[PDB]
Amino acid sequence: EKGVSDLAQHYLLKGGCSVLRRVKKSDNNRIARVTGATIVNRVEDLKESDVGTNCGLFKVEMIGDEYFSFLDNCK
Amino acid sequence: SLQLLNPKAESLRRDAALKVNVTSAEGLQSVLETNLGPKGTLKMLVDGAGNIKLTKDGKVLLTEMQIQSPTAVLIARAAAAQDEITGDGTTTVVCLVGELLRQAHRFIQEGVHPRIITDGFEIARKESMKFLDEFKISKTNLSNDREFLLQVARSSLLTKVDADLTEVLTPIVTDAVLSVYDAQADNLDLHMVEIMQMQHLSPKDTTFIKGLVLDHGGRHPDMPTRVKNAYVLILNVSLEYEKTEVNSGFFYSSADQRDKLAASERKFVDAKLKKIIDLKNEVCGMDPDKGFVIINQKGIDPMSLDVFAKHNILALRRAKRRNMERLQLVTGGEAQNSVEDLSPQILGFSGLVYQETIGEEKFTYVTENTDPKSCTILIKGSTHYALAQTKDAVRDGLRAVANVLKDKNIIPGAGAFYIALSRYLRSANMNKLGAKGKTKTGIEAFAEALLVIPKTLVKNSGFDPLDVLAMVEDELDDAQDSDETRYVGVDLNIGDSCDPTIEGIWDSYRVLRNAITGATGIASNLLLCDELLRAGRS
Amino acid sequence: SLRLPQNPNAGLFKQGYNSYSNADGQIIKSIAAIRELHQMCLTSMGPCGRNKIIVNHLGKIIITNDAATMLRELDIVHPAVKVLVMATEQQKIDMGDGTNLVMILAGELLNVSEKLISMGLSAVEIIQGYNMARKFTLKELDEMVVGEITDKNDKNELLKMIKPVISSKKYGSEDILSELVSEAVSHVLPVAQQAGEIPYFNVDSIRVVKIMGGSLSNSTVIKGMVFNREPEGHVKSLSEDKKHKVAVFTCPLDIANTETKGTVLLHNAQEMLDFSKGEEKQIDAMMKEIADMGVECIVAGAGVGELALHYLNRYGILVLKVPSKFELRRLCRVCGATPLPRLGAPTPEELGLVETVKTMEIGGDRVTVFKQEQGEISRTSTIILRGATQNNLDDIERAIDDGVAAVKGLMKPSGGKLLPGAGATEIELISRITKYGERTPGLLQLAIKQFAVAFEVVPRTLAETAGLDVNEVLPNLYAAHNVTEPGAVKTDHLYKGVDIDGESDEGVKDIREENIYDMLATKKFAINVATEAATTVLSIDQIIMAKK
Repeated sequence: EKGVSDLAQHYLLKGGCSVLRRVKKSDNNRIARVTGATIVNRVEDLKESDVGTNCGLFKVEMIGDEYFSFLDNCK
Repeated sequence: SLQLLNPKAESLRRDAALKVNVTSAEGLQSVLETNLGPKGTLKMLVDGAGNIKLTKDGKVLLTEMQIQSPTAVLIARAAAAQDEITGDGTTTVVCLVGELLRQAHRFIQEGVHPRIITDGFEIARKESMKFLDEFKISKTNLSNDREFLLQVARSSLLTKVDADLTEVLTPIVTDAVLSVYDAQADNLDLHMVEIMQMQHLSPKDTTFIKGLVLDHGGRHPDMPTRVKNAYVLILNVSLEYEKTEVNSGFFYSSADQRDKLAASERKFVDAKLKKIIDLKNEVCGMDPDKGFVIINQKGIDPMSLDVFAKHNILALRRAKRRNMERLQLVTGGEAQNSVEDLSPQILGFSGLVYQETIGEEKFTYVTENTDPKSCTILIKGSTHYALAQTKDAVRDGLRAVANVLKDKNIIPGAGAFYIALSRYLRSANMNKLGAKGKTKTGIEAFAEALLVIPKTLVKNSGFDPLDVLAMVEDELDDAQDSDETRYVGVDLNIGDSCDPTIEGIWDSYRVLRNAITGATGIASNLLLCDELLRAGRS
Repeated sequence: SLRLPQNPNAGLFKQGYNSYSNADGQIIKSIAAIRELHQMCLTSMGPCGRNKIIVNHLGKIIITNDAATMLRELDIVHPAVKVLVMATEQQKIDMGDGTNLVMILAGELLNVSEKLISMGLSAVEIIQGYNMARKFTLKELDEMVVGEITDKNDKNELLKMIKPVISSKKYGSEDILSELVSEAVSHVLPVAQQAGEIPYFNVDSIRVVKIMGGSLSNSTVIKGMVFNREPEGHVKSLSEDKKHKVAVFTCPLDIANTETKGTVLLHNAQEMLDFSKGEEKQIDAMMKEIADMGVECIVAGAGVGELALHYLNRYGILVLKVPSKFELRRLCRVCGATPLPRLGAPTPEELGLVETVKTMEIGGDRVTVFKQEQGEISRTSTIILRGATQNNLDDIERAIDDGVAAVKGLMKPSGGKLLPGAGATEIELISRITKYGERTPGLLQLAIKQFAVAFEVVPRTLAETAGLDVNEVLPNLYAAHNVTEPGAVKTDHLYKGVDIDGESDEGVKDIREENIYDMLATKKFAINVATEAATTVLSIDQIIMAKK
């Protein structure tokens, strides 16, 4: 939800994680509904039960104004 | 009845509002009427701050100059959005919206309702899409024809500049999009091509470079300027004064501890420098002939620049964020954030690395790569506005060529698409179309407005637009019965027609499809607006 | 009937926006607007050119005849004039020579274009006329070149390059100004002949120090840099010779302080008693290693504390303050030293060599003498410039920079490539382009023939500023070019040029004896920038301004 340091992205890239820009609170509620994920603030309390799954496709298309990231549902 | 609602208000409706959309769009089209075409006029913009903007792009004219009329604001936002996605069509949409309002305004005075006029626009526009499938020509990318990319790139170049700068920039744009095409077929326009403004020599001396160029150079004199074989190490970590976390600080008991605690500042700096030295110990083979360079995204503490000078390591600081993403495409290595894990695999490769110092600024040039995945275009100009004129000319040519490789089809230019729709819509039977009765008039107003653009091209050449199109319609009459399919264009040099396929004039597919769809929605909403008022709390 | 419609539907743009197009004589007004500032630079051309006074908003007065410098302080309104203003600034930066030529040539191309537009020539055909004529112009410049500089440094050869360039800027005495600049050039040259190394030169190496008082004849050349400084502890003539060992520190001399919350911590009175004597032993231990290396002078880049200056006076070590950066950067190039941030003992290989350091009164203040001697040659020499008025000191500083920039033209190309001076370069191109205009059929010959007419301004300007009639002198000069070339070779008529005052009637025989020549690398970019400056104005059909 907030900003991310350039140091944390390296250890996440080594394990396969993907980093994104800070996200507004309004979009966090819609993402949790699509993938069934649960918002987890505490990193130590993160469990496999709150991880979102059943995501159809993740792609990025080029448009001159801005980038666009797509998250597809497995329906 | 508005004077009773508000003490002071201004409003215009019906015939008062009908003259708002027709007349305001007429004055805006007249400004861009002389702009359209390769022979069109050249305009310069000078603001109160002293800046100079010299370009033929209609988007710069709309953004720099404010518009008080609200009618043109809808057109300006539509013409600007057309250049955003398709890189072309700014002056085209303005000529379509402004003319279609006037062509339909003659029947509005006759008593025809605006709704049945706008309903005929959609019926006539959907036929342009069905005709677009048979009008477009398929092109196979498996042939890798270079001549095809040359003629398409010259379409936008001859419009903005003359043949002097066109012959120079034609191979530059073609060589830039050549590396864009890959087996993955994904075309990324922003990372593959950039525009870097630098004032050197003359604008006609612009040349193409096969590797990334940076605005920074070595600060220390002993840093080698020319390095034969350099291994580019990507470092996103900065060695410099940090935020220090609220500045807690040091407390020394004796004067010997004062200088003893001062060495702790170099402890964290030298901690990351030992990892670079250990990485250099692997590449130490053939050290005099080869070299090792460092490119940092953020500024580097000058205290640590003397360490890289003794090892003959070129350091670059305060680099752009987008340039960090292209170091993997140019050199071929990978990005490294933490210096704890280092490997020779992530190191890049370059065959030539040199720096050219001009004035106070120093630039770093990289070229001669084994398999470079990206390139650059170095823009040179004599004056500040000359850098912007080339910037708008090359960038508008990027989207024109890039859209060709996206699809398999290409649209011929030189007004061949607008003339073909005139004979198609006028000769089409109305029984097949969904428009009947008075809605037949709305289709004729759309077909006549499309013939102004090929006439607008002739107005800049001095020839009579009416007489030059007389031979165009006479050629298409005998071409249908002669069993010959040929597209007829407009040649402004000799004042006669031509063939866009033979002459090499081609237009992008996404430009004309989004222009007609965009211009139709703008002109339809203006004809359906019978009242214009101004109210608000200020 | 009482009031006009006042341009209806003009509310599309703000009231401050104005539209000006080539129609309605505005393209003629744009050309006429050039002639306002064109005649200003015409009287400033040549060795007889007249300097101009320009007062800015801050009150600073710069007296110079250079077209590139004068247009900097002036506030320009007309947009197309800024095209001509910015065209002269590029010529001064790039080649450092031929600034007045770009201003005059680009202005005359628009004057002859007024007759071209009146005859009906379109803006497209006029541009193609200058582009085709300019390509033929650049090819003829390489055919008419005579002589070469050959060796890099020579006593006589440097008088055929810098001297004719500085003759137009503050003419005055010839040999006095030429010897001062030519001496400082020989010091910064690496020489090293027969070694095959790539020559190198810096235009910022030679620095001009402006000192009021005295006379121009009292000026000299100093191998070292000269600053206005007051020694802190003591002044020393350093008559003990054996040269010196000098070190340069970009960091200040003082106890290293923590960048965060530097604070004195004393828990008990035992640590307080040794705190005063503790800081004295730190500087003593650091400065002892420097004094043991034989370092008699230390260059500092920032403020030095008093506790550090005490031990420097004990061993007799001079103290120098070098503020900012560029001032300290050129000091190490003289002695060949490498700065290091630490306060420890410098490396003996990084120490510089300066034989003598003197402090004497020149303009009323104490200046430090870094001057070098015959052996152990140094780079980035400075030229002491003495003058009565500060206004003359400013343009002569730029006049010397014009001679320094002429030295840069001896490096990148294959040679100097001297061209005939006194306006003989632009006059010979008139007869060549005239024959070129006839060889090209069509309507493009109108702009080509008039392109050579614009070159007639150079002989007319030199003749008008010399107090001579341009109607008598100019046609008499074509008599040498009207006889073409005889049946025998070795034709010296190409050296004829325009003379100032004297007996007039052409004169000065062949300019080969006069030794005044021109640079080929300068004329290449002077024609290209001036042509594109006039082409840009003619390529703009409509001009739009804001707020005015």
